[PDB]
Amino acid sequence: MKFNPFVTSDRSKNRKRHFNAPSHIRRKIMSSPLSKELRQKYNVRSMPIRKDDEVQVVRGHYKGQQIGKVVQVYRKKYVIYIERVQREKANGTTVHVGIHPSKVVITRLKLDKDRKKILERKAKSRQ
Amino acid sequence: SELAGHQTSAESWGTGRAVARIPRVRGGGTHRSGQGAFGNMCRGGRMFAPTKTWRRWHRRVNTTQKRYAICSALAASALPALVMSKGHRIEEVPELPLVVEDKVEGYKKTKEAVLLLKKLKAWNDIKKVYASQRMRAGKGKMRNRRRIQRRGPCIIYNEDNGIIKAFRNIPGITLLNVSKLNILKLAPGGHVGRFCIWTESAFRKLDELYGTWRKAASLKSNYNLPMHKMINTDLSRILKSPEIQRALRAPRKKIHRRVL
Amino acid sequence: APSRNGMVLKPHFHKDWQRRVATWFNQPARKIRRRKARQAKARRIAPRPASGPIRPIVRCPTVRYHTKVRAGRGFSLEELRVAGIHKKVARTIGISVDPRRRNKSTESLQANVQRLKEYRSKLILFPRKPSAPKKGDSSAEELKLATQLTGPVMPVRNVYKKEKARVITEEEKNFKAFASLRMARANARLFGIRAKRAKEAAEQD
RNA sequence: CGACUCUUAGCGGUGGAUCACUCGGCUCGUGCGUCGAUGAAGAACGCAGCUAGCUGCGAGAAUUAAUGUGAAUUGCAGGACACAUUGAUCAUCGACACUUCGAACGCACUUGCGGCCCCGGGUUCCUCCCGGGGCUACGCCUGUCUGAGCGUCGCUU
RNA sequence: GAGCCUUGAAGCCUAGGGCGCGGGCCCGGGUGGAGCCGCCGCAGGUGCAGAUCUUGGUGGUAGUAGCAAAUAUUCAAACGAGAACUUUGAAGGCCGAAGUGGAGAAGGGUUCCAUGUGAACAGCAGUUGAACAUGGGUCAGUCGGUCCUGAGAGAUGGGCG
RNA sequence: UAUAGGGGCGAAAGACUAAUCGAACCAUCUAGUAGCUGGUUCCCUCCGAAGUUUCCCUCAGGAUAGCUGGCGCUCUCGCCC
RNA sequence: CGGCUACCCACCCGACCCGUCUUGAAACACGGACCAAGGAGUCUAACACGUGCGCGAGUCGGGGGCUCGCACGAAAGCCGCCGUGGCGCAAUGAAGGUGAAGGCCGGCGCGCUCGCCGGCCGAGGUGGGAUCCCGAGGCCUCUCCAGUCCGCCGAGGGGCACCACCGGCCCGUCUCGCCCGCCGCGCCGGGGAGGUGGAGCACGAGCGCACGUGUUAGGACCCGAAAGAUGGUGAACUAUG
RNA sequence: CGCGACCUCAGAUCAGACGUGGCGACCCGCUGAAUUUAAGCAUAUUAGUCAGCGGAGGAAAAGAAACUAACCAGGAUUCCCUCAGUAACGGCGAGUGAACAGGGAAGAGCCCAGCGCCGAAUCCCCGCCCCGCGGGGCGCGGGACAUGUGGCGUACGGAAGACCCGCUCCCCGGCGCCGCUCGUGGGGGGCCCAAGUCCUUCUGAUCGAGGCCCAGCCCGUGGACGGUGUGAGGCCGGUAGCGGCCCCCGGCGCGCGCCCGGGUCUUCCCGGAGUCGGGUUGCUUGGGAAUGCAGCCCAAAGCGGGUGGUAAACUCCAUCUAAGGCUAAAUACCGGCACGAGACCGAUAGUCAACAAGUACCGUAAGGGAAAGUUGAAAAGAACUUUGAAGAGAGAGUUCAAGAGGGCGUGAAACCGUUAAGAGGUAAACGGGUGGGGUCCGCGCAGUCCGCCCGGAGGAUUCAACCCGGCGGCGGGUCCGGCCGUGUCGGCGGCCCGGCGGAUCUUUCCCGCCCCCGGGGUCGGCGGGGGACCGUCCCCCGGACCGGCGACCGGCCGCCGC
Ligand SMILES: [Mg+2]
Ligand SMILES: [Mg+2]
Ligand SMILES: [Mg+2]
Ligand SMILES: [Mg+2]
Ligand SMILES: [Mg+2]
Ligand SMILES: [Mg+2]
Ligand SMILES: [Mg+2]
Ligand SMILES: [Mg+2]
Ligand SMILES: [Mg+2]
Ligand SMILES: [Mg+2]
Ligand SMILES: [Mg+2]
Ligand SMILES: [Mg+2]
Ligand SMILES: [Mg+2]
Ligand SMILES: [Mg+2]
Ligand SMILES: [Mg+2]
Ligand SMILES: [Mg+2]
Ligand SMILES: [Mg+2]
Ligand SMILES: [Mg+2]
Ligand SMILES: [Mg+2]
Ligand SMILES: [Mg+2]
Ligand SMILES: [Mg+2]
Ligand SMILES: [Mg+2]
Ligand SMILES: [Mg+2]
Ligand SMILES: [Mg+2]
Ligand SMILES: [Mg+2]
Ligand SMILES: [Mg+2]
Ligand SMILES: [Mg+2]
Ligand SMILES: [Mg+2]
Ligand SMILES: [Mg+2]
Ligand SMILES: [Mg+2]
Ligand SMILES: [Mg+2]
Ligand SMILES: [Mg+2]
Ligand SMILES: [Mg+2]
Ligand SMILES: [Mg+2]
Ligand SMILES: [Mg+2]
Ligand SMILES: [Mg+2]
Ligand SMILES: [Mg+2]
Ligand SMILES: [Mg+2]
Ligand SMILES: [Mg+2]
Ligand SMILES: [Mg+2]
Ligand SMILES: [Mg+2]
Ligand SMILES: [Mg+2]
Ligand SMILES: [Mg+2]
Ligand SMILES: [Mg+2]
Ligand SMILES: [Mg+2]
Ligand SMILES: [Mg+2]
Ligand SMILES: [Mg+2]
Ligand SMILES: [Mg+2]
Ligand SMILES: [Mg+2]
Ligand SMILES: [Mg+2]
Ligand SMILES: [Mg+2]
Ligand SMILES: [Mg+2]
Ligand SMILES: [Mg+2]
Ligand SMILES: [Mg+2]
Ligand SMILES: [Mg+2]
Ligand SMILES: [Mg+2]
Ligand SMILES: [Mg+2]
Ligand SMILES: [Mg+2]
Ligand SMILES: [Mg+2]
Ligand SMILES: [Mg+2]
Ligand SMILES: [Mg+2]
Ligand SMILES: [Mg+2]
Ligand SMILES: [Mg+2]
Ligand SMILES: [Mg+2]
Ligand SMILES: [Mg+2]
Ligand SMILES: [Mg+2]
Ligand SMILES: [Mg+2]
Ligand SMILES: [Mg+2]
Ligand SMILES: [Mg+2]
Ligand SMILES: [Mg+2]
Ligand SMILES: [Mg+2]
Ligand SMILES: [Mg+2]
Ligand SMILES: [Mg+2]
Ligand SMILES: [Mg+2]
Ligand SMILES: [Mg+2]
Ligand SMILES: [Mg+2]
Ligand SMILES: [Mg+2]
Ligand SMILES: [Mg+2]
Ligand SMILES: [Mg+2]
Ligand SMILES: [Mg+2]
Ligand SMILES: [Mg+2]
Ligand SMILES: [Mg+2]
Ligand SMILES: [Mg+2]
Ligand SMILES: [Mg+2]
Repeated sequence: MKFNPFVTSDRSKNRKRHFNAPSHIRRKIMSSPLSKELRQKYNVRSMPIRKDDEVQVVRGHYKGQQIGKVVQVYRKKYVIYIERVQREKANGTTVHVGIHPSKVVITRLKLDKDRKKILERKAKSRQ
Repeated sequence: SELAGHQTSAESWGTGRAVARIPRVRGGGTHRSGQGAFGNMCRGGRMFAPTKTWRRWHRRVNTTQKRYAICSALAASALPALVMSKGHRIEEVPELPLVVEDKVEGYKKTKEAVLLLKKLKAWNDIKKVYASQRMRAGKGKMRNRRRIQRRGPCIIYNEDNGIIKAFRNIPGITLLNVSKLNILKLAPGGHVGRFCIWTESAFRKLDELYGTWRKAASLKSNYNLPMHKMINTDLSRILKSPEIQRALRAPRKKIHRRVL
Repeated sequence: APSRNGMVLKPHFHKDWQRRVATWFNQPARKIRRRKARQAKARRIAPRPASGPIRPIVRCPTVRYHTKVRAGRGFSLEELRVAGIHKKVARTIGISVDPRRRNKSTESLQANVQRLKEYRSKLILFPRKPSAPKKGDSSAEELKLATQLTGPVMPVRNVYKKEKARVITEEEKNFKAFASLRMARANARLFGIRAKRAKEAAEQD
């Protein structure tokens, strides 16, 4: 139960902050869970998604066994776009399908020194 | 409202320009200029009796009636038919009002709390609350109340030593104290007979806190238990007693219908 | 406008009362504010007791409340001088001092003096440097407490003079009749006029 | 027999009522106490690659610098993709900057007309000579400087 | 109420079946796509046929009145899908120098000019325009403001408040 | 350029004072007040009138009495009177 | 085959278009072209009466204080040497002030249209008055005897509540006469018998909460004026220099 | 004639510094109506308000008595409940209307002119040196202010000066650091639990039953939001005196600068002026023979002056000490900065404004002032063919669905088009009664009723009938054998190993005190503590009643399944 008197259960205020959150908040909004072997190997539950993460889509029109790489992250639309996931238009031109990153299982991350520092903070805070 | 639809300065036409006698906003160009001004029957006007902030909201009750309602609710919580007719699952539950040991109030986790409810068979009453946690009907969903979550048991204790932590997030449960008994928690909705789970110190402190008809309350100042209107009130036993049936006329069961 | 048999009503609502309606919606707000004010005082200010200075035994001026008693304001400088301490030294010890309060009764004088003796007996003070003037060791494990509630002495002390067991006595029971009050009332109403007639009887030879 | 009119039902057209939703109001309560002569509030004008409004800014003009976070903004081409260099965006912003009017302040405001000091060139100098920088409003306090008095007085012709 | 449901809630329509005397209600059938209801208490900004009722929409009127102040148009060709109206040739007229001409002050602010479109606008129409979209256009020592005072307006000294 | 609202200005009509002048316009007091017009929102059941006395600057109104409804209470028949 | 029905049509009879002002409306009285949405007795304070609950000669914490920092907790619980206070338990007077128990028995002063001493009873009496109590009497299949048994009652008695009347008591005035006591013997106090005025007493029924109706003041069921005041804006029309 | 000093003064673009203006919900000062009521309207009420003008702060104002009271007296200001709709005011009509008590939050008191004493021991400015981080002061040398009066000592509660007594050794403003505190000081950044498992519907899942005898899993986290639908676990959020870093403020402990109060006695000092007050005149108040403020005139005293609520004289008493000043708290806040919640409204409602809203637009201007939300999950916004010059169609295609096609959710009524059915001279429409037609519903239409018992016809099953075996229940006797309930005693037992209450006791108990003659006198008086007695619970046995919702065993009849 909510006990702080400085945080809202208010629906209008939560939706207002959600749909008008700045980009550094929208990165935390667009966080994705990890695969079970990678969370066993790293001891972390979820990570924010970036440009070059490998993605297995778990739900929607495409489900499972389609481990592809993301290409674009519209934080304005809360939508990542995946290279494998396609849909043709009327004129035979392909276009990427909108997939929300909460319905996304990351299979492999992108290695970086900054992500090693983030992973170390995640592991130390999970303790 | 507190600053009504009287922001528009307006006058009435009168006899000529014979639309109506309602005040009309005055201007031009804007197509509102000429429409209905303040008044109860107009667009954008003023509501009938704008509900002021000094309504008589809060209602004082006599403290003797408050304590009378607490005593009535606690007495109705003891009869099994009343609480079964309120709807709690008391099938596999042991003896009425349940008195647990004083090791219960020193719980720290909630797994022991759930295991205690499963062993004392209140977990069926918790499972009813799990089965009914649906969405609010009507327009009440907008003001942050979207859960019809029916009330389950209420555990009444003293000497808070982690029991609020053990019973804080169980669905339908009620945190409630002996020294601070709430009518709104003991009888929600005005319907008496809620399933309550006591403790040893709670069930012993009740007599210290209210008394009997022989002694007064030793914790409160000037409270006694109220005098009962009927001493022995089994009406079927009274009507089948030999003293009453010794002094009756005769059972007259003829009908004597209309004769054509 | 009026009606059947009802009371004549004159409500004071002709003035524009709708503007100035102060409704206590912040009454639990002021209660929580003042709780936190008293608790913040008792935490941060001192191990002095709450409602700090000691108040005097004071009788209420009326023919109505003068049988009762009251916690006054200050200790009435003649009383404080008989107790034998300086004015601001008393104010820093914790004695409430009112320079306006006079003294008419030796009874109330000695009552406040004995109350001062009781407070000076109950006083445990801590100077800054540990050279200990006018104290000793850690007395009563630093007195076992550091905060008192609702006055230091509970300054009401409703006296119970009982005087129960006595036998009905001699001719005072045949002497204290109703006529004493009427005789005193007539004497008070006709005191000065009899003096004027006595002066005229001495004057007219 | 058809035309027209009337009364229902189906379908279609005007219409936006009802129902459902709410980044909006309204009410109550808590916490803090903050504008300006170091140019306030307000107004004008300008600023985006494609940019009318709103929003954000002031010739450094859709923001600069710094800190934090950490791979984007996005409708489209572009451009830094670098991170074993300084690092995109976003938030905070404590450092710089902040056109003109405006208490508005050199005078009045017709973007008009001046007056001093200093600096660069034009006859290497002011003599009513182009550009740039600083100053030039009223009232008033403290102190300085200047001087008016047949107001009072000392010494002296 | 271990209530109802995306195997379809509210809402709406209905030559369907029914109940109550009525306030109204329940079910059948069709669109609809996410919330709804029965019972006991509680609290109302709680029920519409009117108020020359307010807001919004729609008929008869009605394809009716009307598109009549100032003498007037006509032939051929061209661009064009399309010409009573656009452009050019020619004819006939009007304004007739106190103009239906050539330029300014006040006012308008891009309406001035070129190109393209014709769904909006021009009370019919346009291939046309002062409509729309794109792109241009206003160059001063000697034209005027700027300088001066006119009727007057106005600040300091001062007075009043 | 000057005269600005109970003011201006008027060869005087009470004319003009931004389509308004026997007292302009805008906002506020202001949702001014009205014994005076118009209107006043679901069903069923039960009872059910008055336009008359007296008084009032009273005569289109109100007060009082009367007519009416609602809530009860005290009793009585229910077995030669 | 049956089917009433918000489907349509025909036939017989009856049937003027609603709302209100009015003695009278279908009116040659007024409003209404049609349809959807909005739209009018609310809220606060005070009073009165009735009802319901709690306590009951008391009642009420609405003002504060106490609990550990909890979403619902702006709730709830508690104070009692927090009852100060509001209302009620005492009224009558303009006021000084005064302020509700009387009766019986025995003895005595001249039981004298008169006071004292001891004991007892205690909110007086009359007529009505629900209920209640005692009970004559007779009543249960064939002989005396009995206990509750079936089974009422003539007549009498105590009398609730309330009504009518009489009487008594208190307070202010009015009339008439006599007595008593002195922290000091006076333009001092108190007493008695009758007649009146009071919203009184004559065993008290109030306090708090809630609901219903009615009235009042607040914009007060909704809409409506000719008007008045305060502060500002206009001589681009027109009037005049 | 000139020079100099003081005093009144003027000038500057002199050095330095200060006020203007905005917001204005709260507060302060002035001013100020009328609508309304009085059923009429002048006094009155509306109202010492609306409007207008001037000021500042997060509070402002007020604030240490020229007070209240009149008795067993209190004692700064503010705020709440009472006082109280009372005293009082009022064509005593309408109406208006306080205060002292008393209970609560807060508690904080003080300074100056005069009186004298200190050789002006005081203050501002200029210049160089001792020096500090992010910046400004103790000393050194000279220009002013000030003797027409700085500063210390002093304030009506008395103060000062000189002897006597016995003591106090003091403070507040720098500078580095230590462990901190009640939410575990302030705010800001980033991070922290647990199914996305198997089956099935769905376009999509957050839907649907289950996840071993340990209840699949986490819970100090089951508030809320977004996610293709209805989530505790799929995601930031939520709980936690949970954890790490950076930034800011406070209180301990090294130097620089200041440092004499209490009691007795003696002497001396002791106060705010055109001010109070009086007359008169206006406004205001509940304030009346005038509550307050103000104009004009008259205008003081020093055993004085004011107040004492009915004017005036005499007299007594109570209380205060004005015409100079500061001061936090509780209190108010519809402006602003962030913040949380709602028995509120849901696009004709709620602010005028959910949207490029004080916007479009109108008036010369003061000013007036709107309408207007919704495709889909994702534009996947309809490629391509064909008619037409295009607008617009016909096919095709995306989507669960164009029956969602760019003001596009749902799509009613008024109105209109077409189709289907029926009718038509008394304008249409209606009520009662039928008849005809049509849609639709229930049913099988010469074939539609069930449940019990009994006598016949054929097959298949095992109890029941009676007993043995068994657990579970109803019923009552001895109430066997124990618990518990009601009055009553007794053990007076927990009275010292007990709770509650008593204006019922104890001066032979104690302590702190008073009185009379360090001791004595209960000789008398105050308070507290110990016990003494009264009115209910805590054990015991024993009787009486009830064995009654209080329940077990032994046995009995009568039930019952297997
Ligand atoms: Mg909200
Ligand atoms: Mg208003
Ligand atoms: Mg207004
Ligand atoms: Mg509105
Ligand atoms: Mg609904
Ligand atoms: Mg009436
Ligand atoms: Mg008013
Ligand atoms: Mg609309
Ligand atoms: Mg940068
Ligand atoms: Mg220059
Ligand atoms: Mg229903
Ligand atoms: Mg309404
Ligand atoms: Mg509502
Ligand atoms: Mg209607
Ligand atoms: Mg009607
Ligand atoms: Mg109309
Ligand atoms: Mg029309
Ligand atoms: Mg014609
Ligand atoms: Mg025609
Ligand atoms: Mg041709
Ligand atoms: Mg051609
Ligand atoms: Mg000609
Ligand atoms: Mg011309
Ligand atoms: Mg063209
Ligand atoms: Mg046209
Ligand atoms: Mg042109
Ligand atoms: Mg154009
Ligand atoms: Mg030239
Ligand atoms: Mg020129
Ligand atoms: Mg002037
Ligand atoms: Mg001047
Ligand atoms: Mg006037
Ligand atoms: Mg005109
Ligand atoms: Mg006139
Ligand atoms: Mg006027
Ligand atoms: Mg009205
Ligand atoms: Mg009848
Ligand atoms: Mg008369
Ligand atoms: Mg009449
Ligand atoms: Mg009439
Ligand atoms: Mg009447
Ligand atoms: Mg009747
Ligand atoms: Mg009538
Ligand atoms: Mg008539
Ligand atoms: Mg009519
Ligand atoms: Mg009409
Ligand atoms: Mg409606
Ligand atoms: Mg009542
Ligand atoms: Mg009292
Ligand atoms: Mg009006
Ligand atoms: Mg008038
Ligand atoms: Mg004016
Ligand atoms: Mg002109
Ligand atoms: Mg003229
Ligand atoms: Mg100012
Ligand atoms: Mg009137
Ligand atoms: Mg009048
Ligand atoms: Mg007045
Ligand atoms: Mg004002
Ligand atoms: Mg400020
Ligand atoms: Mg003083
Ligand atoms: Mg009262
Ligand atoms: Mg009155
Ligand atoms: Mg008044
Ligand atoms: Mg959820
Ligand atoms: Mg969700
Ligand atoms: Mg998580
Ligand atoms: Mg005097
Ligand atoms: Mg005097
Ligand atoms: Mg006197
Ligand atoms: Mg007097
Ligand atoms: Mg003073
Ligand atoms: Mg003062
Ligand atoms: Mg304050
Ligand atoms: Mg809508
Ligand atoms: Mg709106
Ligand atoms: Mg969408
Ligand atoms: Mg084509
Ligand atoms: Mg569909
Ligand atoms: Mg639609
Ligand atoms: Mg749809
Ligand atoms: Mg939808
Ligand atoms: Mg339709
Ligand atoms: Mg047909």
